[PDB]
Amino acid sequence: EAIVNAQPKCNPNLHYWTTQDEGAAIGLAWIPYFGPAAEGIYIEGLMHNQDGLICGLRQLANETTQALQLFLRATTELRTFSILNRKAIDFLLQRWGGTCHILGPDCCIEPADWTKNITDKIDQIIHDFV
Amino acid sequence: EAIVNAQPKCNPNLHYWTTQDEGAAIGLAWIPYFGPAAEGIYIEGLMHNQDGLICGLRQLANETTQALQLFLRATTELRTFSILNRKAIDFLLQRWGGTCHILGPDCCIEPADWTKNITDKIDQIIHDFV
Amino acid sequence: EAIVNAQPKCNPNLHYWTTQDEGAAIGLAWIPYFGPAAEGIYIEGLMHNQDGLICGLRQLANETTQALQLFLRATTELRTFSILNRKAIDFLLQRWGGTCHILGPDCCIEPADWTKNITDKIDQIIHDFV
Ligand SMILES: *[C@@H]1O[C@H](CO)[C@@H](O[C@@H]2O[C@H](CO)[C@@H](O[C@@H]3O[C@H](CO[C@H]4O[C@H](CO)[C@@H](O)[C@H](O)[C@@H]4O)[C@@H](O)[C@H](O)[C@@H]3O)[C@H](O)[C@H]2NC(C)=O)[C@H](O)[C@H]1NC(C)=O
Ligand SMILES: *[C@@H]1O[C@H](CO)[C@@H](O[C@@H]2O[C@H](CO)[C@@H](O[C@@H]3O[C@H](CO[C@H]4O[C@H](CO)[C@@H](O)[C@H](O)[C@@H]4O)[C@@H](O)[C@H](O)[C@@H]3O)[C@H](O)[C@H]2NC(C)=O)[C@H](O)[C@H]1NC(C)=O
Ligand SMILES: *[C@@H]1O[C@H](CO)[C@@H](O[C@@H]2O[C@H](CO)[C@@H](O[C@@H]3O[C@H](CO[C@H]4O[C@H](CO)[C@@H](O)[C@H](O)[C@@H]4O)[C@@H](O)[C@H](O)[C@@H]3O)[C@H](O)[C@H]2NC(C)=O)[C@H](O)[C@H]1NC(C)=O
Ligand SMILES: CN(C)CCCN1c2ccccc2CCc2ccc(Cl)cc21
Ligand SMILES: CN(C)CCCN1c2ccccc2CCc2ccc(Cl)cc21
Ligand SMILES: CN(C)CCCN1c2ccccc2CCc2ccc(Cl)cc21
Repeated sequence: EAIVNAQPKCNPNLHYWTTQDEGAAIGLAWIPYFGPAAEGIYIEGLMHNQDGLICGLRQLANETTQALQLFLRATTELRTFSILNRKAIDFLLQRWGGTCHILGPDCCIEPADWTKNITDKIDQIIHDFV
Repeated sequence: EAIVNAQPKCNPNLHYWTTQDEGAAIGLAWIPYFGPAAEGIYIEGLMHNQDGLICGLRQLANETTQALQLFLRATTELRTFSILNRKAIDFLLQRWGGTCHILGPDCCIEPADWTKNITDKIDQIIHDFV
Repeated sequence: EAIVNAQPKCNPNLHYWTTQDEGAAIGLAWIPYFGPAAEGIYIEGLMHNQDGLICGLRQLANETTQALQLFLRATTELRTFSILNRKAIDFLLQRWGGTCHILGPDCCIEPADWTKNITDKIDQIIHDFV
């Protein structure tokens, strides 16, 4: 489904913070003893509403809440870190969880450039037929 | 291996409880503040011994214990939530962890309907040969 | 990249300890109540510097530290058990995260023994052509 922002307002710009997990450390800064404290590990950036992605993202986070809260109600884990990894596994299982029937709509195998490996190899034997 | 129930008795019916993780919530019931308490999140059902699955399941849980206890002895995690996700990964790695040699017994790729895409395409060029 | 041990010294032998997760238990030893205490769950072994793997491994662990410490700085998990499982997922996603274009350098599908299934099947119809 498409996402329809139905909020009273939308801040169209996203001034965000996150961590850089693979930081190009300078000298000893990667050593915990010498590195930044908890407050100084963040990077920042600014994103504008190109393609309406910011207003759509606000609505998406909004619409995600019901399913996320129901998932949290059903789990006994106190802190859940595994949602994205489980999504990655389900991505793979949806495509590769069974036999891949080539040309099938649910089999992600492209034999396009391989048919030209053999349709140029029709003149293998039918062209050279002295 | 097949499962042979070797227990003194078997309750052939399984009156079970579980959680519905994607619940079709009614109104505000998905909001933790308004929703059910810990005791009211469960659904119930009843399963009979069709195909002997209940008596087999009791024996399976029984026979699983040794390996499960040895796994728990070797882990340092206090609470283990990852067994099923690891099983899913190993499912994928067993089939897709290496090169898939088509027609091989360990490669789950079916080219059956794709050979008829090219065996009906023998009359491509051998039929139309004026 | 290759690994170049740049340490002051290298102990070329690895006297290691680990756990056997699938232990061939003898009798009741798998039962926690009867089994070994925390100090008696370990197996041991000895590895020599064949192919320079021990000296390389010491350097690898050394060189891994910066990236590992930066990963730990960016996570909010108190104890991280998921690095290897995430590596396995990324292994699969790198090969199977998109459409597999056969003969492509990033598609791990081998049609070698399947082309002989059809190149011996050129004499299907071109040999038997009465
Ligand atoms: C996702 O986005 C939705 C849209 O922004 C959010 O919807 C909000 O949902 C809550 C309920 O969960 C509503 O709060 C209720 O408000 C009503 C109406 O209050 C009105 O009453 C007076 C008198 O009639 C009226 O003059 C005012 O205009 C008030 O607005 C109360 O009766 C309820 O008791 C309850 O307080 C919000 O109104 C509703 N917003 C909108 C714009 O529909 C939703 O909460 C978001 N989800 C998350 C997880 O944040
Ligand atoms: C999986 O299913 C198995 C089968 O139901 C369970 O097997 C049970 O395993 C325990 C040991 O772990 C046994 O308990 C032992 O019982 C013996 C014999 O007691 C008998 O002794 C008197 C006098 O000879 C006899 O008259 C009675 O009939 C008694 O039965 C004791 O000597 C031991 O000290 C120990 O208590 C069970 O007997 C055994 N059951 C069966 C039916 O074989 C197994 O426990 C299940 N696994 C899990 C994890 O639940
Ligand atoms: C991975 O392996 C590397 C190589 O074994 C390790 O490199 C070590 O890194 C630390 C810094 O993190 C260095 O410690 C520094 O030492 C210098 C120099 O001390 C020298 O000074 C006197 C006077 O000049 C000299 O006579 C001596 O020979 C001393 O060696 C100090 O100035 C610093 O303050 C700091 O103490 C090590 O020297 C360095 N070792 C080598 C062999 O380069 C690295 O630590 C390993 N990584 C991990 C995570 O273990
Ligand atoms: C510039 N765009 C091409 C890529 C936008 C990246 N992006 C993203 C990706 C898909 C949909 C919405 C959004 C905008 C939100 C957001 C927030 C954080 C990060 Cl780290 C990326 C991110
Ligand atoms: C009706 N059967 C076709 C499907 C049975 C579902 N099932 C199951 C699946 C494989 C083998 C044994 C069992 C019976 C035990 C059990 C328990 C809970 C649930 Cl949520 C399903 C479940
Ligand atoms: C005998 N070698 C063929 C296999 C070595 C096994 N190995 C290993 C594998 C790849 C590279 C370095 C090392 C040596 C270190 C080490 C440590 C523990 C274990 Cl459990 C295996 C292990």
